[PDB]
Amino acid sequence: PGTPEVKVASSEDVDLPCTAPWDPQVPYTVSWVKLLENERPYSLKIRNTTSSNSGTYRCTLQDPDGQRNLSGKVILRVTGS
Repeated sequence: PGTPEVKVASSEDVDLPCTAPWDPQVPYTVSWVKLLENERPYSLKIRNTTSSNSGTYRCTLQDPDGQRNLSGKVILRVTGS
């Protein structure tokens, strides 16, 4: 709900986008998780996608000052065969 979706054919690579609303000119570090229960900054590369890669992912951008972070979610649906 309100979460964007990426569809990719199986065995293709995908660069999953970081949907955190980040600040320009801040040198973030990025950390990605899968929630179980390319010129775009901070994307997650997933090579040779398979059906099991489908799911909801969360990016978290950490401010270098260590006092702030920002997170956004994206859904991946793998649909080739």
